[PDB]
Amino acid sequence: AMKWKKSLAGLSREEEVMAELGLTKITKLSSNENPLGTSKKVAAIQANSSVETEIYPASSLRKEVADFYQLEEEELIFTAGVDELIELLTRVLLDTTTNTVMATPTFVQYRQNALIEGAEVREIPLLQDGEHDLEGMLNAIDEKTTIVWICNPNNPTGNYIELADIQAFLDRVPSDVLVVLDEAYIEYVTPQPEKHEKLVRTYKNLIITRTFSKIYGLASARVGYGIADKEIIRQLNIVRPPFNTTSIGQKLAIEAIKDQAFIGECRTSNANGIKQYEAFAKRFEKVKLYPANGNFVLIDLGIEAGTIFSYLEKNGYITRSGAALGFPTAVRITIGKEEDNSAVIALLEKLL
Amino acid sequence: NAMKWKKSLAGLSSKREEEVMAELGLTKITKLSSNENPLGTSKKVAAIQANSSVETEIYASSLRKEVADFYQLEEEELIFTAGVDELIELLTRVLLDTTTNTVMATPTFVQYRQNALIEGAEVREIPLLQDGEHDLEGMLNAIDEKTTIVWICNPNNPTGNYIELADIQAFLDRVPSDVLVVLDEAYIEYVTPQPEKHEKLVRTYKNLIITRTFSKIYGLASARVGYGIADKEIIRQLNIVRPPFNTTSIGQKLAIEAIKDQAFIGECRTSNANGIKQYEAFAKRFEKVKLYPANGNFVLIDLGIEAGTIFSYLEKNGYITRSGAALGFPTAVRITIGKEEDNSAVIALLEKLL
Repeated sequence: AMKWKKSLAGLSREEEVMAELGLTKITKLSSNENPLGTSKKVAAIQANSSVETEIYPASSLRKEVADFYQLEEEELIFTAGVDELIELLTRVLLDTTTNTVMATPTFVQYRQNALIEGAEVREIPLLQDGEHDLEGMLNAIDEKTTIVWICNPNNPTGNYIELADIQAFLDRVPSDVLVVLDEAYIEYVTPQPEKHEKLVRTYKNLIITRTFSKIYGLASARVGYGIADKEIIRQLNIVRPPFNTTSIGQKLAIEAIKDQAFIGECRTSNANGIKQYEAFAKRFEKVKLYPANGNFVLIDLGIEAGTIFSYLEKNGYITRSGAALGFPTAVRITIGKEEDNSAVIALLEKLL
Repeated sequence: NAMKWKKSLAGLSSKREEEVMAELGLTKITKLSSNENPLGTSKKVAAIQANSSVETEIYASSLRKEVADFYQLEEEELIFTAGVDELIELLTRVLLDTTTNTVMATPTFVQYRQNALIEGAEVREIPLLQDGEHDLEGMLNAIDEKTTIVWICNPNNPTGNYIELADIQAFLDRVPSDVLVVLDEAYIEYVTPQPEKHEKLVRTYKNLIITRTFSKIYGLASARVGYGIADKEIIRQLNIVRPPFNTTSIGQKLAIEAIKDQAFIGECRTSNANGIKQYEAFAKRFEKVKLYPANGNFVLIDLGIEAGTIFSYLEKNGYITRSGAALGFPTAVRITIGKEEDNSAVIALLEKLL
């Protein structure tokens, strides 16, 4: 009987399944947390801390991160995961009288938060190869458009848009429209893009979002951050919640950005995992492998997503079903260690 | 040229231990500003923490069973949230926008108003009574066809006033069954005499959600865990909109244990009640002082001196408090009830200003 927003209609455990199947080792490959874990140096901090001194308070982390990207601390905002930043963005800019532009299928959290704020969502279907249709998205932009979202690399497809095409897009976008460049996966791209944190100085309507929850392997403690010019950061500050991270989460992230050697080796093992899946798609014509540039692959088998999900799961691999992702006959599989990529590929092959 | 920020943001406003204590040079400092249990956590909760490394997963079955059982509720009448603050934000996001209004007392917990403004709602803020009580009647008068939420903080932050259950009910009887009433009971475990159980009122008043936390009496500082109690319809709806982030594996473990440990709750409640008695002995001696009827674990003391001065005076003498300037009382401090000797030290300092 309550008077809930009408825009609301439009949105609508590991040990569990394992004891239900009589399986020993079950391998989880459904979330894109780094399967290799963290640095040894970051691991030593975790093992060194008791959740008995833990609290929600950092100059340390602001400074460390600003020094890493050669930026001003004034250009950073920290948040308890990038999901939280997405929430904040929508609360400050979206409403009944506004619209927002994004791709489908992309990360569900944009449309979810946009719909909760009562915004009109204009969703531009990917190109057939899985790319953002940057052209259609520019055409959708309006005087009522307040936010354009670019997921780069894309989740769930993996596609990556080169900087030159990001810059071309930003030139044409009106300067009073915020463009959120979601770079949750950027550390996985090979070869690595050139430094473009500074882009935010050129385009005063740009925010880049990044997280410690993927490659850094700290989805545990939840640290995400936004890079944007001062004016944007200051506005975002006014509206953040009473607490974010624990002082330990912050301690862990300081060490994470320092251990680039771990990120190097991860970036390379991941690219090898991806090569594994490519050999597989090249063997089987009827399979559709989207272009992978993060730490997951999206594979359309022409088999119902739920069936693929159960089959892999009943053989001891949890993956992310495509029916949740906008792909009724695909699954998204996180790239893990080589010996696990191999076993999933062997299982898929029997289907084909 | 700026981004197209919503206009409702204009009317929005805007760690201590180690930095402040060195940025002064005191031996130690005592924090009596945040209302988290200064006596800490139960010893069993403690033992779990001390035997648990910082390795921790995000994502509630054992917890909702354990809490549903402790209150004799159905599990589907509960929603769990990363602190009561998230629930407050959740509520405002499902029910408030530019075309709505919400009613609340003033001064009350600042987050009700904050989140209302962001969502763009009109906030009809009803002044507290002289005694610090909610002007319940004034709040009935302020309800409209466009009102979607009424907020009731009980016991109130920052005044401490408690509204008796039979009064709650008499108000809820008048409220349109169309308007969500949020009864914020973050401090309810400090009230003596302890109130009748009233969790099951949500079965009578289908427009009622009650909100509680593990952040005050339960002392959970590691974990941030809040929950609401409402009828299944309200929960079902709130479930749709909840963030993917919720709370740690260990946070949930810790709360399962915290709620089973009711001996600690009993000792704290009586120890807290003794602390309040001390402040009452103090107000009785000084007719100049205005002490509010405290039923949570803090006192609001109006000394007729600027909030900022009281705050400095206490801080520089080892005691961090909450300035009434942040809380709507330019001439008070809100002081958390701690150990007996800490309460004594604070009363003695205040007396020298008097």
